[PDB]
Order: sequence, then C-alpha cells, then structure tokens
Amino acid sequence: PNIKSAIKRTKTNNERRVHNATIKSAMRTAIKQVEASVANNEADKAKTALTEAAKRIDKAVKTGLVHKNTAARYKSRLAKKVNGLS
Amino acid sequence: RNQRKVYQGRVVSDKMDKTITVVVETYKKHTLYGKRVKYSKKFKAHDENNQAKIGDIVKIMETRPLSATKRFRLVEVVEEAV
Amino acid sequence: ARYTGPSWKLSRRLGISLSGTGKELEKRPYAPGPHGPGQRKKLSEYGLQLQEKQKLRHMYGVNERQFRTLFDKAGKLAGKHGENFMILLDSRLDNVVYKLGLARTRRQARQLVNHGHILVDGSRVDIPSYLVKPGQTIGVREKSRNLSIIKESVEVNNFVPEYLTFDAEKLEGTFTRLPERSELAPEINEALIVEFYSR
Amino acid sequence: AVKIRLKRMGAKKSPFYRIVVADSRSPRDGRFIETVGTYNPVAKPAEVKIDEELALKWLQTGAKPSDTVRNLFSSQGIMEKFHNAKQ
Amino acid sequence: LTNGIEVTAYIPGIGHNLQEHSVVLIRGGRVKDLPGVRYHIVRGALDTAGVENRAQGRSKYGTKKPK
RNA sequence: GGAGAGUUUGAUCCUGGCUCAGGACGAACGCUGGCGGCGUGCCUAAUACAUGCAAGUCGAGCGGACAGAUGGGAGCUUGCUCCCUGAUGUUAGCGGCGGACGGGUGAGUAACACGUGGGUAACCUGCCUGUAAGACUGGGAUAACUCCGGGAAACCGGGGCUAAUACCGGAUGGUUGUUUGAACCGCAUGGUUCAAACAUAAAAGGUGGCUUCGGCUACCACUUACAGAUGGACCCGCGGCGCAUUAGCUAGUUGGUGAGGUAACGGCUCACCAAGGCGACGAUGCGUAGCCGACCUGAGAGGGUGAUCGGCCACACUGGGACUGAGACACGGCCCAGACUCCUACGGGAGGCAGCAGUAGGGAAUCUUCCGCAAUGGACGAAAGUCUGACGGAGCAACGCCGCGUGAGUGAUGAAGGUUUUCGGAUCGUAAAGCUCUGUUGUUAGGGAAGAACAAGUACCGUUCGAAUAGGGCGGUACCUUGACGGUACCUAACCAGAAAGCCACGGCUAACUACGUGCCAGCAGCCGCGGUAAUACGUAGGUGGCAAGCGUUGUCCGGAAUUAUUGGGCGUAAAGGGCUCGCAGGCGGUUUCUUAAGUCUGAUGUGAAAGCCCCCGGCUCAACCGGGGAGGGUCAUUGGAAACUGGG
Repeated sequence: PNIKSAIKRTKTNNERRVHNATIKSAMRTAIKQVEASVANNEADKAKTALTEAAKRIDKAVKTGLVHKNTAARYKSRLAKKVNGLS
Repeated sequence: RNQRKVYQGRVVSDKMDKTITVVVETYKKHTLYGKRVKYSKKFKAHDENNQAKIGDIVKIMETRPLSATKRFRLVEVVEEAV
Repeated sequence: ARYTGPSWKLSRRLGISLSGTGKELEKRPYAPGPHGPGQRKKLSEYGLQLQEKQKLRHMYGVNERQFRTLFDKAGKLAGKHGENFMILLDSRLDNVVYKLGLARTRRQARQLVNHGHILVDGSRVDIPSYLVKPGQTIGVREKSRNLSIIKESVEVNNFVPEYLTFDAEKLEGTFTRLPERSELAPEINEALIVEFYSR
Repeated sequence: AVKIRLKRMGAKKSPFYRIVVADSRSPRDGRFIETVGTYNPVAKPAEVKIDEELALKWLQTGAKPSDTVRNLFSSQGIMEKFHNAKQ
Repeated sequence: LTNGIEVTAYIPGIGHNLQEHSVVLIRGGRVKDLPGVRYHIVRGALDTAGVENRAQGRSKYGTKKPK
C-alpha cells in the first residue's frame, strides 16, 4: 500500500478478519450441534443446544458480523426443526 | 394500497405444472407509417390449481418473481374454452 | 476592424452619396478605377440585391458579421422586418451622435464615441455599436465639452430629425421616439436587403 | 447526510450561488435534492432570496446548513423561526 | 501514407523539389484530367517547398510573403 | 413556415444522375496576425510511463517515548550541571471516523445498461434530525517499548512487558425467534394492532464546572426501539442500431417438490422429478455502440452527433477471489495467476497516471512538470485547525463567439510615381502632401474595489438543562481576525498618428477587367471547361470585388435532394410487373341490428430534475456571457365518460 492509512487498514483488516472468523465459526458450530441432535432425536439436548445456537447467533449480530434478517432466518429454521422432535 | 398491473389475456400453453402462458394482443401504431399493427405479448402466470386450460380468457395480476420467468398470478378464468 | 480607406469611391461605386450631402458624385458619378468612366453596365438581380445591401452597410460603417447579426435581431421584433432593421441601425451610438450634429461625418463621430468623449445618461460609453434606447440622453463628457472639432459641428449643423431633440447650449441630445422610416434615408430600398439574406 | 449548501454558478470572476438541498456526497455542482434560494455575493449589497417554507421544511427534517448558508439564514431570520418552532 | 495506403497525389504549382523518400502532406482534391489522381500534395508543408516566385494566391502554394 | 442554378442535344421536351450557392465544427493545413471579455483544447495508442503532488484527521479514546522547566538537591572552576515529573508542548504506535465521496476514462456492454411509467404485502440504509428507554458487574490479552536472529538497508521472524471509547464473560432490557390467543383489512403469497409464555441478544467513557470528595451536572461519545430524511437494491410495461449472403436456438435450459444461499423474491445454487421454454410480431449468430438531458441541421417530418456541462451505467496493467465495512467484490486496499517494468551489496524487495501537471510513442492535431486553499464543496475534530492537483485562479494556443482598434476633418494644385493610352488623356485620387484634431489603444505616472460570508474567543439578551447565584446547549447581539487572483480589473493625468492589414477572388454559375509574358508548353479547374502566337479562365502587374485579425484549402454532418417520396416518387416505350398458376402464414374485406369496449375520442389527476432551446424582465460601459420568473414538451400512468369507425361475440 502507498498511503500510510492504507497500510494501517491492511493490518486492521486482517486482524478483524481473524476475530470474526472465530465468532462466525463458533456460531456455525452451534447450529451444527442442534442439527445433529435432531437427526438422532434427543429433545433435551436439542432444546438446550437451541439456546446455545440462539446465544451464538445473537452474539454475532451484536458485533455486526451477521445481519438481523440472516440471524432471524437461522433461528426460525432451527426452532422449527426442533419442534419436529415432539 | 398501490395496485399491480392487470392483464386480461388468452392462455396459450398449459403443459407446465401450475404455469400458464397467457398472451395479450393489441393494436399499436407504427412509428413512421401510422398503420395499426397486431402486437402480442406473452406472459408466464402462476396458477396453483391448474384451473385455466389452453384457450381460456384469463385475468392475471403482477407479482414478485415466482421463478426465472413467472411474474404474474392467475386471478380468474373469465371465459372457459368451448 | 474598421474601414480606413478612401471614402468617395464607395459613393461612386454605389451611385449614391454616403454622406447624404453629395460631393462624391459631382465630377465622376461612376465606379472607381479605369473601367468606371466608359462602362455603363447593368447589374443582375443578385448584383442589385448586393449593391443595395452595401449601400446601407457602408453608410453606417459596420462590418458584415455584426451587420448580419443585427438583421436577425430585427427579425424577431413585431412589424416590418426591413423597417425594424433600419431603426436599429439608426440607434447605433456613433450614428446618433452624428445625427445630433456633434460630428461632421460618421467616421469623426465614431472616433469621438470610440475615444470616450460621449456620455449616455451621465455614464461613459465608448462603444460605437451601442444600441441607444428611447428616452436616454446623449451628452458630451465634461472633459470634452470644449473640443474644437465638436464646436464646429454644432454650429454648422442644421436640421436635427424630429424623432430626436438637441440642445446646442448644453451639448446634450435626447432620443425621444422611434424614427419610423419616413425620417430615414429614402435612397435605400430595404426590400432588396430582406431578399438578399433569404438567399 | 443531507446538507443545505451553496452551488456555484455564474462565470469566472462573477460567482453566483444557489442554495440547494443536497446529499453531502454529491458533487458541488451536480445532483441535488431541491433548490431553496439564491445568493449573489458580488452585488452591493449581497442579494439573498430564500424560500422560507422550503428552508424550514428541510431544517426540521434535519438537514444542516453549511457555515455560509447558516450565516445567510441568520441574517434573514430563518434560524429564529426554527429555534422557536422546536420549543 | 501512414495508414499503409498507396495513393497518387498531384503536385500543384510551377516546379517542385520532391524526390523519392520526400515526406509530404496530402489533402483531398481530385485532378479532373488525371485518371486515378484523387489527392493533392500540400505545398509548403513538411518537405514540399513553396512555389518559387509565386506572388498571387500564395497561401494556396505555401509561399511566404516577399518584401 | 418551404426560392434555386449549371451540365447529356444541331435545337427541344422529359428521365436521370453529377456539381454549386447555406448552416455547423473539440477541427487540421497555408498565408497573415493588435488587443480585451467569455468559452474550448489527445477526436488517434483503454499505448508505455521518469519525477513531484492528488487522503487524511482526531492528544477532549489510549499507553509510551522526546522536548520544555516553576522550583529542590547537586559537585565544584560562578563557567555551567543534572535528577524529579511543573504546567506546557511534539507524535512513532494502538484505537475511531474517513479512505465506497470527490477526480479520470469510455475499453466492455444490444443489456432492465439507459429513457420513460409503474411496482416491492420480496428489500437494505453509517453519518444527519425527532421520539422513548438505558448506559449494571467482572475478566484475559496485544501493539508501542525492550532483548534474539536474518538482511547493506528496506524490511522480515521469535521470547517478555504495558493501555484504552480495542476485545470478551455475566446481570436487566420493548428487537429478533418459537408457541398461543384476539381485533380489523388486503392483491395470491398475506398485511397492521394488541396480549401471553418461553429463548436469546445492549452499552464507554472523555472534557469542563461544582462538590460534604460519596458524587452531582452540561457537552461530545456509547446502546436499543420506533419514525423521518437521504442513499442504494430488485421486478415489470414501453422505447431506442446493421445483417437472412445469419433460421433454428436452448439442456439449469423451461416449470414443479424439497433443501441451501441472499438485505431480499427468484434455477440464484444443488438433489430429485417432468419436457418444457424462446423464435419469421426476427429467436440465435455476426458486426457495431456506453445510454440520456441535450447539440447540429431542416419549413416540418426527419437526418446526423452523444465533445465541453448534468444524470445513470461500466472500467481502473490483464484474469479470478474474497476480507474489512452502513456501503466495495474497492483508481492511488489485500490474496492468487499472467504480461511488463524498476531497485540490489544478488541476501531480498518494489510498481501500475483511463487523478493534476509532464515525458516518449502514434497522429494532420490538441496546453503549465504553474499559484492558492482567499471563496464554494468535501473528510476529520469540541474547537483552533489539518488535509483537499475537487475547486478557485493564472499560463499556452486566433481553436471558437463577442467587442474595439490599426486614426478624424479639411484637403485639386486632381502633385510625384505605378498602370493604361486610340499619346489628347484616363486611372490609382481626397488617396497622399499640407493645415488643423483625437487618444479607444499603446507608453509613462498616480490612485485602486467588490469577490469576505465567517469561525474561535470572550462581554451582554432570551430560552433550556442543572443542586446551583457554577457551567454548558439553542437563538439573538457588540467587538476582532483573514485575498491565490493582484496592486489584476477599474479610475485619473501627461506624451505620441506615432508601433498595429492581411487573405481570397474578378469567363458563366457569382460581386468584381485591362496590360504584358507564355503558346495544348508552363500551368489552371467546384461544374461547364482554359491554354496549340491577339488568354478578362495560365503566371505576373495595375485596378476592382468579397471579407477582415482574420482569410482560404481540406476533412466531417445537415440542407438544397421530392435523390428511398409517411408528409412526398415511380414501374407500356426513359431503371423498374415475378414466365404462369395453386396456395400456408400474413394484409385487407359486402348490408342491417344488438352487445362489448381492444383500437379510437374525451374529463380530471399524477409525472416528464437542473442547465439548454423559446417568451418576459434585470446585471456586466455594449455584445458575447451571467441571473430571476414563466412558457413548452409523452403513440406516459391511475381513474371516469361517449360508441360513429376498426376489432371480439
């Protein structure tokens, strides 16, 4: 980069990328757990996992990494699949 | 409550599930010579129950995209084919 | 640019007095150059239209571009095209000062105006093409109220047209109304001028 | 943000200004939202025309005048009506 | 020409100084009576000298005003 | 609101082309050249680029360094010296915002890219206003700074330490998700309001003032919801290029089921089903092109153009990709690949002018490696202020438009001299000379704007917070500060007609004729055509004519051209009827009545940005130019009406 600000922006950009990946990965991990607990039919784990999935999803939104509409969609999808168990 | 574009037209195809090809016909003036010419516009419409069959005069309303080409929904079948 | 060449030959070539007095057509009332005396040739329709155009243009001393642009401006005014055109030409400041009699000739007038000896409503205007409007008062600047050349013209001058008014004591004239063409040079056949430009 | 600012018109050495409402991002002499008046600083005194109704409408929506426009509105008494309306 | 086209150009005026490899400027304008001659060489541009001793319509033959 | 002319012939009338008179230009070239105002200036190689600049800002978010030093000790040479941490100051680094705007170019693109009219109940929106509710309790890191290694350096790795409005748990939350009730209303999916349970999800401090020193308070910042505004995204009707010597194209292609993905509908992607979709009302392919407001032309219909200015789109050495973010798949950001270039100590690094100047190259051809942030507009800041090749100015170019000069009056004796001459004379000619006069301009002096609005800072007034008589916010009011242009414009005075006219043409079209030289030679030519010993057509000279700081030539566009004829042409012999029939599609269609309302006509409403063209006013001494107010503009959309004609029954 040529401009001093651009050099700092490159460093800042990569650091934020790393942090966001951790946050987004954790959120996806939580979604996967809920989807696993529905395939093998375990309401309690699925129901508690869903709280954890809701936690992770909304955490990403607070920061701004995931859009409100995207979070709502994920939550709706997961919540309905969990009702299917019962 | 703004209204969508309505088109009274004639079904031309019904071979697809839930999809009819309506056609709208009109006389448009020719830009230079002024002769009225037949203009025909095809439209893909959505009809869930497959009411309209090939030949019917159907009224369709505009909608959000429902597929690659479908932008209208069947409202009524004004006149069924004999 | 502005024609600084001999004057009379223009009158002789055109077969009208450009000064209006006559004196250019006394001895040799025929075109300049060695073919003037003998030849008595007739002009085509194009020649007549062009000759009439040059009559008006050279009388008032205006270049062709400015002349033609002014003709188009008259076009938009209501009434007779040719008549309006000639009213505008008379409204030129160098012409108006000349008609008021502050200068013996239009060339002298234009130099007075160009050099900044004239006032229009108390404000200096050193542009011969200025289009004097009805009501404005043409005056001489205080610095030039006592110029020999202008004194001469003011005495010798007789007959200031009726559409103008003048005061030799104050050396300030007024443009009270429009000429209307009855007052203006009758030698000119404005009909030919309108035709000339429709070509 | 929406600004009330001066659009430069006229020619070299003879500036003339329109007071236009415009998105800050828009080029000075380009896209604008609405014209509100004119400002001729070279004349003596400076001629200022403002449409009060329109000026107030935008001030109440939250468009901030530029420094010079703010000065204009003050001298024309537009800022007074704006403050008093909010109270 | 610079565009690779080959053209025949007429040299106006009395006498000229063009040989092979002379760089010349051409302009439009046919020579009515020379089949296939559709362009004129501009006198007084690039290598083409003005016309010697020309005194009227000099501008058309690239001859500077004498004193 | 519309003009024609020459040219086929021995002559004529037709047909028919060719040529000319007009307007325009980002023009170039030749000759020539005084000035001012206002515009314009790489149209070709989206070719390659040396060098400088074009995006920073915030210390009132944060730590650490470095100065500065009110005073203390200090060791002694009265010559200086530390050692704190004064205030105060500077900023390499972290952090926030900006960098997605402004600026450039028109390569790609025949497409919902653009224009126009709608739609989104399929959408997003930082900063800016308004409303309401908050801002509780804890924690671990890391850059800077130090030490190690590599490297000539640039720069590149590792160990250790430290802070935040950086980052992360938990508490309370009106969003969001699931479930369940109601009320009302749409255009199918549905939309709006209320209620309940359950589950998740916030936040930050800084500056100043006052304090009983607990804290309170103002401002800035922070969090959430709802509006508003702004900006963006998507879909649709219609419109706008050439080629049929391009006729078939398509296979996620066209629909459906489900899932995934998106801010969001959607084959947007996938898996599985069916075989559908587009096309002679021109698909597909090829070629060409950014589109438009507008600009040029024309009586108009049209034709051409898409430079400058404004809107939208696309692009950033070539190709792809994603990250950060409210916003990019990012001109002066990152990653990979390719082409190319540069530095080097050969270890390793570095770059992208279609930003402003400028260089090379290409070309007939287009500018200064300029001044300033004073004005206007942006970014950051509480503010001062910093940054701004946007922009405001100046520079170069007669490139264009407008304006003004290069003198004025008198002046015959019609001087000299040039040209011509039937030798008388004519002509350049009132033109010189002479006499008088002027100073635009030039040269030299003196004076000299406007463009400037401000802000901050205090000092008062009103009002709003607050415990405040503190201190802020908001509005009003004094006072102060600031000009690149530029000592430019403009004004005044003095001297001098002195420095400042060229270009083309003169046979006819077409305004303007003679002499000499030449002798089908040299040459001329837009067309008819000139020139072969009397050339008004060649060359020169004199005179004349048309323009004039310009004038001609060439090139390009429109007109004339009714010469693609819708307006507005033709096909017996001038170019033009298919060799003839049958016939699909298509085009067109007899009479009466009823009905419908697609075409058709009509009322109202909405819309067609600014600039531009037109009309009317006003400011530059006039004009160009600038400004204000209107008018005008559509096979446009929503919603009524009429029914003669066309269409449907």
